[PDB]
Amino acid sequence: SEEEIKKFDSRIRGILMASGSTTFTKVAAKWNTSLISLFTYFREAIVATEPLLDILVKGETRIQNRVKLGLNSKMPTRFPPAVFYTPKELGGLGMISASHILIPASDLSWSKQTDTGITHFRAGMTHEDEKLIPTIFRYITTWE
Amino acid sequence: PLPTKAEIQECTARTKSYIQRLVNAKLANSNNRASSRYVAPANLLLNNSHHIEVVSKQMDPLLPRFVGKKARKVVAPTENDEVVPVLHMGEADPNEWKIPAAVSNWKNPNGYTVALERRVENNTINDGFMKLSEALENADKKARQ
Amino acid sequence: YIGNLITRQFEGRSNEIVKTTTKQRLDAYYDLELRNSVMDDILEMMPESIRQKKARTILQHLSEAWRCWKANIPWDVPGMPAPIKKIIERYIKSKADAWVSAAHYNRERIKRGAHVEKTMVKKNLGRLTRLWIKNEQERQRQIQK
Amino acid sequence: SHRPQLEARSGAKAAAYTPTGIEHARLLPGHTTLKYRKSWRKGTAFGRGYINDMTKSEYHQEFLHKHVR
Amino acid sequence: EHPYGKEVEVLMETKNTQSPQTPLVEPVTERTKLQ
Amino acid sequence: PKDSRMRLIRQDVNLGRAVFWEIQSRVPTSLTSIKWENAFVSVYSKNN
Amino acid sequence: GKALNNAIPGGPKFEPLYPREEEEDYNEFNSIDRVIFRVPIRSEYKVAF
Amino acid sequence: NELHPTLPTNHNKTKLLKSLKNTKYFQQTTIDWVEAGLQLCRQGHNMLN
Amino acid sequence: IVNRYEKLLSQRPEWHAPWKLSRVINGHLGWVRCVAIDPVDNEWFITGSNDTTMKVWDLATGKLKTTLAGHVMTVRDVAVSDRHPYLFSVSEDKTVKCWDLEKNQIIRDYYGHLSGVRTVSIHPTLDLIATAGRDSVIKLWDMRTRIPVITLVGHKGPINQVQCTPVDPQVVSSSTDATVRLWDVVAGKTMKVLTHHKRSVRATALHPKEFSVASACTDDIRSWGLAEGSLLTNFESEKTGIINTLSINQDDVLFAGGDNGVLSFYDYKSGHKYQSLATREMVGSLEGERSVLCSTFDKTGLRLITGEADKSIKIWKQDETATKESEPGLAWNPNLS
RNA sequence: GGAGGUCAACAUCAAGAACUGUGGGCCUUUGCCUAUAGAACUUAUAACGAACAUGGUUCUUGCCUUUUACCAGAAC
Repeated sequence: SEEEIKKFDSRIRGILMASGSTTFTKVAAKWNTSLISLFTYFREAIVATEPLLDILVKGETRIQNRVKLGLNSKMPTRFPPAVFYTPKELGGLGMISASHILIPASDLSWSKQTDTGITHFRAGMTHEDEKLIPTIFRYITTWE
Repeated sequence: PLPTKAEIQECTARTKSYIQRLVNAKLANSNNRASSRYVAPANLLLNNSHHIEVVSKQMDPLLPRFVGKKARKVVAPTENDEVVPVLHMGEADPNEWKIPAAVSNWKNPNGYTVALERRVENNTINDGFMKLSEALENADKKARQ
Repeated sequence: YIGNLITRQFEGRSNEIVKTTTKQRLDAYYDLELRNSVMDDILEMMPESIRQKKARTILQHLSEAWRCWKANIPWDVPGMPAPIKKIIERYIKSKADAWVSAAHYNRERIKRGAHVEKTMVKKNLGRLTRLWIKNEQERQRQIQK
Repeated sequence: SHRPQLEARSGAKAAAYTPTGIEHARLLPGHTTLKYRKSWRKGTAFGRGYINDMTKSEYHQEFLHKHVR
Repeated sequence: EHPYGKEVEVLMETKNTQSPQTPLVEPVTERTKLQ
Repeated sequence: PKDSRMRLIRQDVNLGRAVFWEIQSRVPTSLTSIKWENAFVSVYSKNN
Repeated sequence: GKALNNAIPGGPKFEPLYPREEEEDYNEFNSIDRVIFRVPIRSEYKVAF
Repeated sequence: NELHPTLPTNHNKTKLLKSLKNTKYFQQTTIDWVEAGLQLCRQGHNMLN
Repeated sequence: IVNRYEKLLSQRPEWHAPWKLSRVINGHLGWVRCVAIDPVDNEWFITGSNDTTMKVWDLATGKLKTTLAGHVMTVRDVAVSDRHPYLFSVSEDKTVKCWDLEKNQIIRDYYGHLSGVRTVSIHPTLDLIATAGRDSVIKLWDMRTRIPVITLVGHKGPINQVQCTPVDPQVVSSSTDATVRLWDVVAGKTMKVLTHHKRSVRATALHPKEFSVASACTDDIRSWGLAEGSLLTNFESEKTGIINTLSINQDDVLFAGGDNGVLSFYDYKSGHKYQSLATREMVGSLEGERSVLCSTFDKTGLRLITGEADKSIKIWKQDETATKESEPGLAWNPNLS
């Protein structure tokens, strides 16, 4: 439901605003702790909901953007996804990324009527060279 | 009488001209070389005795224009000759208009100390209560019986 | 750009330089003109001349009245001319609605999350909680009367 | 030294001064041109505006009934 | 209301008639351009 | 979406309101307050 | 292409220019029940006529 | 560039150089480009210093 | 001197008609601090306000045409051109902003006051705005090039109110140091002072015919003739003040708004005060919030528009029954001022 | 007298699809009707430049601790 959507986005707005300069791994660790709570409570449902996936992509981009400006840069070439996703041990932030995906985009007009079913995807986040990244939702068994 | 016609078209004239001289100055002062687009022998000295001509000298456009201009600060004598007689037209009133002295729980800007009481209902209940508690009471004792 | 830099290297910076109201320095201004515009009225209810000390001290009554209004203190000054007290209540109502009105407007700027600054958030939580409590105590009192 | 002002600055004090000649931006020419005008249902136990103010308004009490919650 | 009572139209106003863009003063082009 | 949703048909619309209204009654406004705005109501019949 | 917020496939993309399309009544006129889907209506039509 | 003209300024007609080359203080000649490149480096430099 | 008093028991002035309350328009969220009405079509107010909007109302119906927002702090004043299709409004954030009506947008920002600006007026034949406020000087803005051509130096205090007129004395202004100057522009200096009033001079107006100017004061409302800077009359007014405003008319009615919440109408010629009115304050208001912060008369002379600290406009109508039938007011016993 | 100039000054260049002069008749100078003469330059997938930059103000967004500096659409 939309209430709990805007709560989620409320939260992430909260990490961002509420951190004076919190270093990095603290930020990321807050990210994980939040998101995991969400994907963990609503397991199945998140599949269906467009705007939530939208918010995921945004939010996560926004956090990485934090660590980035933490230096000075948005430049994408400086921060290949290794930097953000290698586990703490190897010296990365270890943030657990389920932004990526590809996001079902089908023809809004009718999707205000029929439920037209997925015909297309819109690239959620990106890379430069790609590889891919595994996403949480796939490691959590669904409620049913 | 409100003042005619070929009067207001005079005062209007001599003013409007005077303003155009002002504006045209201040445009042709400054440094937009392109604000200027928006717009005499003059000495008989002594009796003119020697005649004269008054010739502006073209600058060197690089050098500052207005060699003497600057931003300084002056104070002026407000000097006048004439006076302006100001000509206008404590018993019951000081009752009314006496104002106490401020003593504020919050600020104490000098540190002053003050007798506390400068720092520091009538109605009863509504019988809504009386009825409430006694009704609860009655139903109560009915029930217990 | 450079044209300026060099007229300032010759002719010095300007002394007056007014400035403008703006985002940051707003309230101070709003305040400042409010106070001035009490001091007219209260200077003209007084019979004659007596001003300076009477004035300042009456403004101290202003602030004290406001910060009472916030804390919801009923604020009765022991003895003081009725009309004056009228004026203070009039204004402080005005400032009150400036405040509450801005509290709504901003909250509904945050709920969208559209470029509200940092402190603006924390502040606006202040203005809210205050307002919420006032509603509270009201609701109780009327639950008495 | 924080003091409530008692005054304001006469424009005249300014007026005596000599100019500068700095050029602002907002003074650059714009709009050079003027314009002139010409059965079951019985079972249960229960048997058959604008107020000049704010905090007493109906809106405001809705609002505070949402947000501060 | 009765505060004034009878002659007095007490009318509270919000929104707009004359939607914002609408010119509030008519412009004047004397000639009729058909082009 | 419109299809998946509940369609508005005078009969069912008026079941919804009907029921809700009945239950508006059963509790006095002294304890609580139950506003339409808060409720939602869903019906199941031939059309929906 | 701009003014309608469309994109010729090889074309330059721009901003909406009339951004609020999202306001809509729930209104029967152009509904699905009452329309025939026979040929899809690609963009280039919408830019062509 | 094509959707939004500018529509230039009759009266621009008073160029800088025309105004400048009219005075006592400027003079005119010819000279190899590269050279004038260099003179402009000396110039620009002495100014900023 | 008794001569003077015998004469005043003769002329026995000019019967005028009562007034009453036709309409109340709410809709602002602050105090309502100025009103100004079309010099042409009389279809519309424009109303200053303390929430910094400026709403344009419709004269006949009372509906709301539009809102012109676009100021940060409260708007003190408005004026509408005759010749030009413009609207200058001025506020306390120190800014005098032209408007243009045809599009309903701002156009030119005049600039340079040191501090808040309480009054504008629009000279009739020259294309000049005049403005002034707490700085204590009156600037004369040229309109198209935005330069403040001339600055009238002057009083020793905030300037409450400025008026423009076509011949000499061109600009006339009154100021909390209790004068009223009569200005000669080009000369650049004062042509005359009228010192009588006793404390701040808070309002003025120009007789739309007679070529003279009513100057209020706190509690005593004089008139003055221009050209000479005479005295002319002295309106019989006990202390009803504080006078926020005056409005003269085409029929020689005079209006004066009190802050005690009392409308006080006069004859102009005389001084005779022929009606008073408590202005029913409002629904939930606070007795202090009955007051009157502005006034003006439409172009016909028959309708009155005022704002009031209780966030509302009221429009007053001139009741036609009148004549003498049982009209008469307070009945003319001129007293020793 | 002819040709030229990386010479100068003074005019004019965006509109009822559109310029100017003159004669005759009417209202009473404007203006209207009619007659007549000449019309460089610029225009119909519309325009002085088969080219293409910046700034201001006012709004909507995007960066998002704040101001310069900015993101991309619109109006003037």
